[PDB]
Amino acid sequence: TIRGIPGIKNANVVKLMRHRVDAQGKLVRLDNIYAIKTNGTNIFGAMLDDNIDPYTIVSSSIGDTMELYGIEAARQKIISEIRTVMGDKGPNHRHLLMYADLMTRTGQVTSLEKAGLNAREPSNVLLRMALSSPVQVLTDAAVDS
Amino acid sequence: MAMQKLFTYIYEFIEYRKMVLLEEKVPYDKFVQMVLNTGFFRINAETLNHGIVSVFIFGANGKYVHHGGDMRTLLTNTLNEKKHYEELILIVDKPVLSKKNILDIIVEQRAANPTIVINIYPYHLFCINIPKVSAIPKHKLITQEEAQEFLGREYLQPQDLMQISASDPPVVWLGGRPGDFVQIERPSETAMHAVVIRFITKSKI
Amino acid sequence: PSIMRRLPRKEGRIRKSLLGSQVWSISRSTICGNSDLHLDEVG
Amino acid sequence: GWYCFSWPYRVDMNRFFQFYNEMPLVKTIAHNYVIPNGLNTIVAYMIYGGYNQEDSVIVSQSFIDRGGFAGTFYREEKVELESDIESFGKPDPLITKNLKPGANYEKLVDGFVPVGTVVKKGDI
Amino acid sequence: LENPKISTFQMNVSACAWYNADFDGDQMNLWVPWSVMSRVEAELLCSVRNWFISTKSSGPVNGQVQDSTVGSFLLTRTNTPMGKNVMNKLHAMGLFQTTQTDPPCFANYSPTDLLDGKSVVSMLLRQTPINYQRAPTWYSEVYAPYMHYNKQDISTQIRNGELIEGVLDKKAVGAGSSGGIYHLISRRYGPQQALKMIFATQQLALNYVRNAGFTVSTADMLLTPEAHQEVQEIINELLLES
Amino acid sequence: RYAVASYGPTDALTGQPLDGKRSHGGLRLGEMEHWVLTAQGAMQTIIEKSHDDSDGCISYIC
Amino acid sequence: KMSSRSGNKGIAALALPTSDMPFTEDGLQPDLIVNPHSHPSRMTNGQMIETTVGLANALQGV
Amino acid sequence: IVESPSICEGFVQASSQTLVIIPDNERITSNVLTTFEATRLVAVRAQQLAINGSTMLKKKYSSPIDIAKQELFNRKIPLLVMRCIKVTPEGQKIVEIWNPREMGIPLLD
Amino acid sequence: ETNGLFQMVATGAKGSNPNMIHIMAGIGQIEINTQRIQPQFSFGRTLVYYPRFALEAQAYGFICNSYIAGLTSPEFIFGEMNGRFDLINKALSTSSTGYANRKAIFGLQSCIVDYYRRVSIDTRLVQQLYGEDGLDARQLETVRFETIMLSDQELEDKFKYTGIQSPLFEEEFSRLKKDRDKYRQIFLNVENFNFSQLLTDVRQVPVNVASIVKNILLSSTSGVLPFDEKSILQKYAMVKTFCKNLPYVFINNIQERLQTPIPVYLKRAASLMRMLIRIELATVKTLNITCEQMSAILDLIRLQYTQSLINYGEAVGILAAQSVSEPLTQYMLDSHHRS
Amino acid sequence: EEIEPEENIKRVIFFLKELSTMYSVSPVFTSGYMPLLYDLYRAGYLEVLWNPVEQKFLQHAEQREKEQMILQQVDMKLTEVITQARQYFKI
Repeated sequence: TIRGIPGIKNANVVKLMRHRVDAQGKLVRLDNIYAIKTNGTNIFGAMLDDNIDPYTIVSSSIGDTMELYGIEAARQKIISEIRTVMGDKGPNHRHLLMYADLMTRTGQVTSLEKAGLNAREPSNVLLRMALSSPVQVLTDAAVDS
Repeated sequence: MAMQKLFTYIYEFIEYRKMVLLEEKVPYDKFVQMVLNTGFFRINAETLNHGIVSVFIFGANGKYVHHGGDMRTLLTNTLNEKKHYEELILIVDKPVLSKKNILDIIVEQRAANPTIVINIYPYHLFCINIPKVSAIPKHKLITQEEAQEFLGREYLQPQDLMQISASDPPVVWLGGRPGDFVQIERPSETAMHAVVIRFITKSKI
Repeated sequence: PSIMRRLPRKEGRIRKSLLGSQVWSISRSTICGNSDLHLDEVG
Repeated sequence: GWYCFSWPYRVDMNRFFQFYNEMPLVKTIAHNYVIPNGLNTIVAYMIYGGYNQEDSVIVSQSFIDRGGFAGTFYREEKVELESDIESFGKPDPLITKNLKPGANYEKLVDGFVPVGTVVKKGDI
Repeated sequence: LENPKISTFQMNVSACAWYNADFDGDQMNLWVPWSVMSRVEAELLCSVRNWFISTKSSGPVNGQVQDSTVGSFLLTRTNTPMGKNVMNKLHAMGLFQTTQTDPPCFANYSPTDLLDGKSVVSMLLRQTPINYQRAPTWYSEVYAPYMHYNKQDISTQIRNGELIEGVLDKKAVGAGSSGGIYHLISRRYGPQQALKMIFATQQLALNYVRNAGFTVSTADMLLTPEAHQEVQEIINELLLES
Repeated sequence: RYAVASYGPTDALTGQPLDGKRSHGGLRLGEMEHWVLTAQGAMQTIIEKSHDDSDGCISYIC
Repeated sequence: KMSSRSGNKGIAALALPTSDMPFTEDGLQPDLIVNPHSHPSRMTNGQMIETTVGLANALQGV
Repeated sequence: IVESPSICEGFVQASSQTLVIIPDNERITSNVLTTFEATRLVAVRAQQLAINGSTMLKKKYSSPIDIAKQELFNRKIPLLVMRCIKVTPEGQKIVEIWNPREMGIPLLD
Repeated sequence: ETNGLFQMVATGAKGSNPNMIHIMAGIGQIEINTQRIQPQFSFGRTLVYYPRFALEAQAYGFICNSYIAGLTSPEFIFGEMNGRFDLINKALSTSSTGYANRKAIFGLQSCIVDYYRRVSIDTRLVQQLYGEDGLDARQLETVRFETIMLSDQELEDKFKYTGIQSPLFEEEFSRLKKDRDKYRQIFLNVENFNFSQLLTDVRQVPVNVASIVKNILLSSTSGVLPFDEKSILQKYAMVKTFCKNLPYVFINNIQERLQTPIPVYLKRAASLMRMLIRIELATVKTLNITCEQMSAILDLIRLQYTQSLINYGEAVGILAAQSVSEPLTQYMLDSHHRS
Repeated sequence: EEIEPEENIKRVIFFLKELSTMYSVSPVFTSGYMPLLYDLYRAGYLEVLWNPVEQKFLQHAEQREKEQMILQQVDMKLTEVITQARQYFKI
């Protein structure tokens, strides 16, 4: 590595808007705030940089946020990422919690595929049979009693 | 710049657990010199119940992480000392976590000492004051009696609640053990905040 | 032909006979516009 | 449209022969090689009662009665026999078994319904 | 439908939003419950009034689509190319002869008295008085420099059902318009009451067009020769910069 | 267009109606329609259609 | 289902007698009444130009 | 030595349960019928009226659905709503018994 | 005032501004996957009509003509290149969405709201409370919070009552002020761990408390009430008690009478409703309301609050999967507008 | 274990008691006042709580019951006439 941090290939400069409480308790929108939006994700790489606020690093990766912050921060990351895909003509917020709360109820980010269903609901064979491959599930259920 | 972050946030982690340091602090240059020469740096703290917690910080290119025998003899020599041990925190580089042999010595030492909590953690878990991270909600260990009252009111079992690993970074910083309950106060965009209770499970290593 | 071949795919036992169903007392036709009908009414 | 110039000689399934076709007032080069299919309907681009909303149209009933987009639609029935077992003929109630409920066997003439009669639902 | 020549499932165009349907050739199933248990639950649970408010986006699903959105604009428009947008008593009554609601009282009107579209709309919204004040879709600062907007058409205000000013369009009466007229009626009077007002306001919009007219032509799409020179002069600037 | 009956031709194996208008059978209430009816809570409707009108029977289990 | 040559298909919805259809001052009345809202989103300009050209062809007899 | 299976294990029939009714003052569920519960009550009453027809409704209607709705609205419906709270491993089945004659009906008419 | 095409677009009935521009002014640059027409015709030529390494913008999909003026052969080919993507993505918007929709439902369908308004899988909690508020998506109202954007000086100008010099109203403003701080602190933190999720003083709450006060004031024949010290003090006690017993909406009226302890997670559920009630039923906003009218407001608030609660046994897992997998059709439809 | 409601709810329950013989409403005595609230909401008239104008709604309910009875009797007479005529034509 020469002059950079691993994992990011492009780093742009963007203008973003934030709120801040003034000395008179007024909440004002600050528009002249510059940040860095990178291509590629490395939370720990930007964690070690002295020019970046480590407390307010916003990744787009659920696995990387899960690895370094935990399952509760990964829960908030799933909600944020689905909302970005959903656009603005999207569902109510309570439908995004249902995805994140289901996917993160075991302490690990499970998936919405056959492997994820086998972890959340190992003993529900009939539901597991219907999803992907009844023959494979039925054979395993018989031997496991 | 991992080692510099460790040198401050390991002491922040010790302070956050409400533990009193035993050995006086040293400068950062002396710290890295000891890590280079010996291969590891050792910090001692004592809990309110006088339990001793020893934290080992291992260099990336140290001999203790490449040769399993070195780690075996180090753990054996540390575990037979006249002190009131309760936990050994083994901070190593992240690739060391993927080495099967090192984990084999770790689990063998766990088996040989059923009353001592042996944990191995990567660098990135001690490079920030984890509770102060904005994205991380507020975790708080709750006593057994409060959890029993909550489960009795809700007609619930500990196996029915959501479960969180003991290696989870905020749980590690709290000091939660498997079988304990952690109450999490978290932000919400529907009720402006929410409170959940999770049942701590066994660590992933 | 085998017994276990009847299960897996969309035209299989589970997804065509159990999760889905052929029913009686049902009708299908092309839909049409009618501005004299209420929103909760169907011609 | 005129789906085939030899339609009366053919016994085809699900074929529609529209009687009237017109060359477009604004034709193209594609009509030098194929017969145009359609009519130059007078079209009004207007809101009229809300019955043409959501990609619907309002059609003059008089245009329908005069033959606009009107034609004949054909279906075929191809039935085969088993050699020396089955035969074509009108069954009789007192010998033949499990006749279809609510059927109409009286329209058969030597096993087939004569050409030109109207067959409705339930007729054999 | 007693007509033996009708073979289609006819429904109101404003009901297509539930099914994401249109009339380009779509086919829809229909089964009539016969069991008492299933017939009870159809009336109480599965009635379409229960999904006027979307369970997905928490907003209204139904409204005016493509003829009562532009029809309501013309009805509530302040000025007509033929003067003020008024109508006599005879044509004011003719707007209420299809809504299938109880007719209003026109006894306090001479045959030569003139009624504007705001008054006609008001007589229908008195049944479910609401409070609404937003800017209609008609007003847009993109069109503002090149248009002379009427100051009584860019501010739609309704208090206690009286349309004080402004026009009614996609923002107020359009389908899926959160905070719209029919969203407020549902919150205050019930989703079934909002569906009846969608149909009722649909008829005034359509009955207004019965003699006001609306059409699109080829000349509606044709730039003037002077404006065509301005369009390509703009494009030539883009190709000059390129 | 199609509308059949309260009864008619039946599949030999599953006991369900036949497929489509061509066989004079019933129409399909597929997988996605049981999802919607379950979401709406229409459970007595599912009994009427998927059991009473399709193949519902009585099973005896010791 | 009917369609124009610009791909704007449609379904016959209402059948009005010859005295209920709209008529011009010169007696011309439509055979089909299509919504003006079918155009702006699909931009089938060839259908509108065809009507403009075809309207003059009929009177000119060409 | 874990030996051959015996008769103590291998039972298929689950053991019977004892219905434990929560006392009225210790109930946690709402005192308002849900739309699901109200719909189920009306449907059950309508079907039973289609079977029996014996009702104490003072007014007269020509449909079981209307009679069931008015019975629910007039608080004269002979039904109860049992809300199963929990099935305990020792055998108890803790439930909640609610009377629809003293709960709020969510329906409209 | 007479253009049919413009009135269809300006009023939102049908169409948009790029539609008129394409019809009348010009199509412009054809842009597939946020880039121009790449050269697939023999190493640097986009089509046979343009030379290799062409520099003009027309060779890379820039359509200079409008629909009303007609396109040339190269412009029609580039238009067909973008037009074919719409047909391809429309076909994918069915199959690809169906693959994701079925997998989402089979994972989520087991989630059912139990008698505690929790979301569980047959024993196992997925949510301590459905949506963390226990409400239905069909029973939500969009309501603004006044105190959020106000500075501390104008918070005291508008919500501090100076008519009666009692310590009770000092606590009323303090409770109003620290609810303002709590809302700011939480939702500024939410802004921190998101890309562009800004703070808003507008929430989706089950009861529009301001409308209820406005409705009753209109229907009441009483005008400007005279100053009464006890009535003002009584109303404040009624509002304070109502907010204290507000979490009992989630349990029943039996425990409210018995005043049994409320679980912590239910106290947090009614936090937004407690905050809005104290804003809209502040002493400054209820000066012209009698003590008997105040009872009607409190009775009406908890009537609508209970009506918005989620039903027992509702398959909310299917509801969430249907609500999330449906916008994927439009997301897939716009596949050629993304990198 | 309720004992006694409040004067506002006392007059509201008096209104419901008088309306019971007039509309599909039966008054209960729950502590939480909630079934009463649903009954008033369903009746389409929640204005008793603050506005003492209950008499006009009582008259409204009496009227509506009157037209309901009139329409019911008219329908019964019409259907018996239809039945007798169909019997005549069948014979």
